[PDB]
Amino acid sequence: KIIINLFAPNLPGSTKEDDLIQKSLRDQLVESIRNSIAYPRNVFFVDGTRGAGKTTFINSVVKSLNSDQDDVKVNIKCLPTIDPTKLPRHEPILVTVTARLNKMVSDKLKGYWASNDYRKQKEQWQNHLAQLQRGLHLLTDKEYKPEYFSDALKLDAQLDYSIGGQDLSEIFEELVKRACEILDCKAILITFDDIDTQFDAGWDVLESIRKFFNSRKLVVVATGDLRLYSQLIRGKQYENYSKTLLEQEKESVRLAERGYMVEHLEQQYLLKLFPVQKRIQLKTMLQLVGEKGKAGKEEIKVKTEPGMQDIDAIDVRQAIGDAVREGLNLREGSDADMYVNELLKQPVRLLMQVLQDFYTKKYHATSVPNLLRNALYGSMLSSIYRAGLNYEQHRFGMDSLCKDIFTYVKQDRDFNTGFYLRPQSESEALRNCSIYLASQVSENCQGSLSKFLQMLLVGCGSVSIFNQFVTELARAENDREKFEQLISEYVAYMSVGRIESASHWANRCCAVVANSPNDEKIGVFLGMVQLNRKSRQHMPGGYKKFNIDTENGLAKAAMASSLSTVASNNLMDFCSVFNLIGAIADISACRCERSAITNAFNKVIAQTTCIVPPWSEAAVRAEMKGTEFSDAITKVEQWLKNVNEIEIGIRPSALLIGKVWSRFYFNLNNVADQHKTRLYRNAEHGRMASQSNAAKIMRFNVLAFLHAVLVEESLYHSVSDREYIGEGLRLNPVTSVDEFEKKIKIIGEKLKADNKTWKNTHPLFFLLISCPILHPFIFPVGGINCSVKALNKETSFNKLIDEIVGDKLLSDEEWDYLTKNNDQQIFQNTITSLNSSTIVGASYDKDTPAR
Amino acid sequence: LIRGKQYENYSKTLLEQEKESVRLAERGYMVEHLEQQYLLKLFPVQKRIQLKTMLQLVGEKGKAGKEEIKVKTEPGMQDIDAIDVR
RNA sequence: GUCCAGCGUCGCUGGAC
Repeated sequence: KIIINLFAPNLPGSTKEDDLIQKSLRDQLVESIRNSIAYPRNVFFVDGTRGAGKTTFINSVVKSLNSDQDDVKVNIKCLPTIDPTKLPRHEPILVTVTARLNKMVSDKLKGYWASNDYRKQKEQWQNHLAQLQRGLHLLTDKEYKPEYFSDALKLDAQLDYSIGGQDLSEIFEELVKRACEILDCKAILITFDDIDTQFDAGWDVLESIRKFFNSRKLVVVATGDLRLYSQLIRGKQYENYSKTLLEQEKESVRLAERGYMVEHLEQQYLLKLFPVQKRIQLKTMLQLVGEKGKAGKEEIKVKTEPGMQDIDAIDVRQAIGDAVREGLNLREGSDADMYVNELLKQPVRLLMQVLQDFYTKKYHATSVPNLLRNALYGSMLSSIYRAGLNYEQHRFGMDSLCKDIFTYVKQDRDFNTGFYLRPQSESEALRNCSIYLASQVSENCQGSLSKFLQMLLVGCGSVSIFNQFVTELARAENDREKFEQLISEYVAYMSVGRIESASHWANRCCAVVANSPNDEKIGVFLGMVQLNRKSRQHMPGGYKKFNIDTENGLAKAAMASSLSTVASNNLMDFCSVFNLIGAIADISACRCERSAITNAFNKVIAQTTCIVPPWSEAAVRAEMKGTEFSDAITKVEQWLKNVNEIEIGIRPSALLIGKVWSRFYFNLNNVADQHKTRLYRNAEHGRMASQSNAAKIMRFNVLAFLHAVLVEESLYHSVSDREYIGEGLRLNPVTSVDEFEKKIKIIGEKLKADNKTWKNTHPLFFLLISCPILHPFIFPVGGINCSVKALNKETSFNKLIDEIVGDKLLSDEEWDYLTKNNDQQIFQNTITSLNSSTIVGASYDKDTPAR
Repeated sequence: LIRGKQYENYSKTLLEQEKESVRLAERGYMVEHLEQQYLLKLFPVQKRIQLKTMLQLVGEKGKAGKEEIKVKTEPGMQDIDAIDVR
């Protein structure tokens, strides 16, 4: 039972408290040390990596042994911590230890009160030091000398050594025995430090430990990394061979036992120095408590608000869940447990700092993700700098975010799920940067619609489209130089990371995917259809060129804003769904009066020309060759009026867009293949399921998009806390509007019983479903199925769509005419041209097959 | 400079034997790990300052750069006559 | 509508009456 606060009078950095939280670990370590000297190989290890707070722990046990209350006769006296790296080179460790040991004894010798005792010990203690210095010459010599033999036979006076000779190990052994008598203790503790700076500084430490610190009165604790300590031993074993033998016997079979013999020698060496039962590892707070369904052996309590009682504080696991869930607009479950699971594996020193920063600013501030990014920026700037992301403190924006998303997935080399930002990588340098990225997407996209579509259309989509062309060109693993160069051209072509318009990104996205024709070379691609620009010679039915001038009213304003002219070796005309999302994302950010949206609306409806990407054949020859709208404008201006109220309450999350596009990509991909096989000479006007048309494929792409946002928003968008879908299964519309009508009706009933509307909760779908631009696309002249079994499903669907928007969209005269089977009126809200437009590559002369 | 100094600590005799692709790549990461830790420990990340080049000072013709520089092409040339570096 | 002309491995595009 322990509680840790965040507000303290000293304003302590990182809020580590006093002696941290590892009291149970420390007391177990202290007892083992104390029990180890109850004899009537004291080498310990403290595992750690990447500065995980090892130095604080070793100091903590020092203050718990040099500040004892003299409770028990057995006592520990700790020398000051020795740092091999900072130690001056060409100085034996035994000399440094004795020098530091001298200060403790000499100061305690000065502290006596009995004059007779002080004079007796000083004479004897000073005698042992004079004995050691005589033998210190024997420790660092390059040659023997025959006059050292006389000193080897010099028998000790007033001292009895069981073995003759010099035996410098014995001289130090009797020196430490006296030092304990003066200090009245029973054991001496020597604390070493890391060697992560100087790799080879530890070889003198290892040799000294096994040579001179092997006795009963001495106990040594050493911290470090066993990788660093193992390559030293293995390397020094190879330097112990005859050099000539290593040049003659290298027949690859004699060498087989050369490597084996070194490892066997090295493995036994490590066990002798550091026994396995004397190794201690620090525990992160996750393995103490936090895993669901298990009662952890310890409980950690955290108080956030200033000055609460030690009884009403919140649990550590929930001290972060409330921060993460609402700081990233997550709700609960497998989506938010992963983020809080990874954060609990981090060192206790680091996490308590960011918790202190977030909670301190939260209480004083009374955007929440803005407080989560700033708190995390000042605690994980190391990994951002190492990972090559944008470590700028300020100068932020959406354009700079697109590269961050793209430059992160490339390092993770996983393009399928890169735009999920879920920390599943196997490197600790990247698992701490996804959290920072997931915080920025929440902050930037919270409370806007244009800022939501732009990041989805540009940042989120580029990781998926590029995966369709990596497999073909510049295979990754075969050659890194060409693969890395292709990415540089790709990111600089469509200007990922510095955008001029989301619509402009659509005018260039069409060309990038147009360069992958299938076997049949039909003019249909993923999310678009290729339209003829020149009239053909023969027309089997009522087919003709597009003739944009046929359309009128707002329907014409929906065609001009959906056409792109790719300038290949021969001019190509396209109609794409991606241009619509770009068109919406542009006008949705004017936020001004009518006068501004007279030009803002005008600029969206303009002919644009884009160049084939450089990584294509026609990159060189293409260069050589190369007021009725006032009513429509008025219709749009009302939409901007009631967007802003809904616009404020939107709160997207990182996982929401990841699931919006994943369903959007799969559904839109699955539309093209079904609608490309079934198209015949008399297949116009539809009226069944097999018959298809240019309008039908066009209308069905956007309907395949609104279904994607509808399903995911009610399940992941954070305004609500429950799913209004039920406990069934869900699919996507592929040829029928059935699945887009069944789901919307269920929400209409299961939500009406709870006394709520479509804008207080589940707001985003309401804005998309009700917009003047997309309205003509939903119900065109030739894309309506006409069958008695399925007319009612679409007829009921018209009212359901009308119910959500709350306004009439199709007059009964026009609605009947579209569904009339019979074969001069004017339409200003629906299109009449794509009913019989010409499709590129139509090579199916057979007609509709009966049965 | 640092990475060159870290290789010196490895015993020379160790580097002729055990030259296998798997072994060479094992120490190649470890040295680069000591490279970044030592460098980050010495100079903290939250204090390094990158000096802006001529581009960020000026910026693009249509974009906005947070400075303004004018040059001289005449002795005693009036400051009004000075023109942008572009 | 027919013609001239142009690009691609017939398909596609440009111009005029």
